[PDB]
Amino acid sequence: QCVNLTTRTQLPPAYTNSFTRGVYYPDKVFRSSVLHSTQDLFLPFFSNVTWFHVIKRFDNPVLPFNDGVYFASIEKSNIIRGWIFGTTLDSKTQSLLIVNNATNVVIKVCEFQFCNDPFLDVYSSANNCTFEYVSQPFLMDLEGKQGNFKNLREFVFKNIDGYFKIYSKHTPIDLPQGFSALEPLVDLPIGINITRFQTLLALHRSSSGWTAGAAAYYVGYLQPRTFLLKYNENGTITDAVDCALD
Amino acid sequence: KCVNFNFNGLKGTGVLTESNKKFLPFQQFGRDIADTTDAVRDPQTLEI
Amino acid sequence: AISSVLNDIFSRLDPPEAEVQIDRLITGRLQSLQTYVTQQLIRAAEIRA
Amino acid sequence: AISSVLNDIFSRLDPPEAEVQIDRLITGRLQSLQTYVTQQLIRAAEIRA
Amino acid sequence: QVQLQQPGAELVRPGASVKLSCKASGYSFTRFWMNWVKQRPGQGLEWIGMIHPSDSETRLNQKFKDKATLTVDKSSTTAYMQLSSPTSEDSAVYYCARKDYDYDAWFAYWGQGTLVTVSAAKTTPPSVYPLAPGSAAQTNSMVTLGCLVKGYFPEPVTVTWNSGSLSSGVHTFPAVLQSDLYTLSSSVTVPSSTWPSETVTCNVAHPASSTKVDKKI
Amino acid sequence: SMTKTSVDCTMYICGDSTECSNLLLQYGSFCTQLKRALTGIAVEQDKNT
Amino acid sequence: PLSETKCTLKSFTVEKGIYQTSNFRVQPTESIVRFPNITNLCPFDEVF
Repeated sequence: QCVNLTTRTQLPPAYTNSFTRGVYYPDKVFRSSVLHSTQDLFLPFFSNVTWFHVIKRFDNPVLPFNDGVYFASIEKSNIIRGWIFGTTLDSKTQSLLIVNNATNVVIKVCEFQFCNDPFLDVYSSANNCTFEYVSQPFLMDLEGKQGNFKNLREFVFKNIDGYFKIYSKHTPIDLPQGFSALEPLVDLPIGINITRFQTLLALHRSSSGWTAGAAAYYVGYLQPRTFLLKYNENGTITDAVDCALD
Repeated sequence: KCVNFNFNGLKGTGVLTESNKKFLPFQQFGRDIADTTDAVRDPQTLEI
Repeated sequence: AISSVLNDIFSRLDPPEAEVQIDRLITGRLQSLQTYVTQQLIRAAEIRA
Repeated sequence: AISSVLNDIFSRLDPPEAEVQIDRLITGRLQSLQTYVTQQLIRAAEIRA
Repeated sequence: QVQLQQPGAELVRPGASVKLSCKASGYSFTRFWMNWVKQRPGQGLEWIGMIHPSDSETRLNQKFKDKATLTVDKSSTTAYMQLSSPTSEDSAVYYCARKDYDYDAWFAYWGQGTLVTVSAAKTTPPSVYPLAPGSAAQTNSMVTLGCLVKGYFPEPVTVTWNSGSLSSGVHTFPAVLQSDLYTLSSSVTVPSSTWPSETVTCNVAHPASSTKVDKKI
Repeated sequence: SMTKTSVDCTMYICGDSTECSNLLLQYGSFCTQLKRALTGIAVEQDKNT
Repeated sequence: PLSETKCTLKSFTVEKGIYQTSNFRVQPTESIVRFPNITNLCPFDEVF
């Protein structure tokens, strides 16, 4: 709570370069073998995403939400349990906490009291909210796995006109490469001001005696873009051309 | 049969035929290469 | 206009308000044909020579 | 427009409302006049050859 | 409860025209389409045609072109089917069915059935004779009786036991065509307490000629 | 010779709605000239062969 | 169709040649309105 981890310390923002990644379906309308030009907040080609690592060095800074959220992580054992979305990080305003118990993803917009460094092995109490959401049930193993890394989750979080949308894509594969087209998942009509964001961290042990797992995750920022989208006969995006890149 | 359509408030005129194309389950409707509505999802049940 | 569908002008806007917006959409479709047919007459003159 | 006569716009509608309906006809007459100058000049090029 | 109604049997000569009736009730007549199903015994089901009743537009099979003519009546909510010059292979069992369209097309409701016999024969009233053994060897505790139904046209005929009193222990046998006539028998097995108490009679109702023959065993 | 095309006034401008064709008759001969110009191209494309 | 030739050309006499008249009109018969089955009423009387 008030005492952070031993591995939690200061680390510079080494950065990598996303290549073709960050392209999603701009609408749900089917289009086949045509060129479609639209304008929305996209992840730009030739950009800088900041390289983060969880393991004796761990960094979890607080970045602003207003430049857009692009999320990519390679992990087998699912160390990241969700995110913390707030403004002044107290119970005086509305805040969003996405948490997963590995069965259902709990999405609640309510008044949430926050400490400096919450742990998961977060909030004392919550009141004055009418919003509760229960997602679809599933089963995932939270234990360790062996072999090559089979899981890549690419999430794009944005707020457009008071509507918070979550785009989900899962594909098998510390530098990612290749092109993938994201799919829509849920639509949340929340409509609150969220300035900054935080992440959640699962801990295991065989305050500072707990040990985080070994994974990595990426975060950059979005920006207005006029991409060109190539459509196949099956209705998927196999190629993406930026309007202003080269 | 050529009849007037009203699909979830959106109108149209045409016939209803079978669909061999695979679509997204979240898709309300879709467009052709000529940018007119060639396909629709039923509001009550999931049908293409 | 707000929408380019002729069924979406009548079913949404007022019947005084739709008759302005239907007349904007027809005039845009008349001027698209004034560019096309004038182009086909000039290419008919180039293919005549 | 409601009336195609320019004297029937000035003798009926309001002077804010008459300036819309007169400008709808002159927009319609100059599109029909520019179409006639375009079609005669293409026939002037065919009679030149 | 939407139920389609058809008459039982129709009779037509080859070369003439026959008309059938399918009556719909409980639902609006112009909101569905009407299908006609032909059943020949041993071949299976065959598809005649499908008609939109509101537009009066027809869809027909390629083999069945110009044999059938489909018309509807929107005032009486009754669909019709008209056949032109039937043959000896056209004698079959005709059905009508409402097709409810949601995604795939199924057959929701059906009619009572219509058997059309195509032949030049004339309607013959039946000749019913009783069948009695006349004696007993006392080797069984129950009594077997029967009736003999011959010399009638068209098939089917309604054969009941004491105006439908005994619904158990009865057997219905199919008719055999010999010399433009039909012959079928029936059997019953009653216990020995019933037979001196009640008299078993042959009740045969011919629906075509409207003639009921009552013969006692 | 070139590719002979024909443009309909009713199907291109209107979506087969009753409110579109009522305001189309007030515009009159605008697409009558554009239909007969493309007809006069298609006669002269057969004369070139 | 002799009378349909005079209506498009706006003339009393018809010369020798092929003329274009009109287009096909297929009248719609029925109307299809697809609406999902919801037994819940909206609570607009709470806020009003």
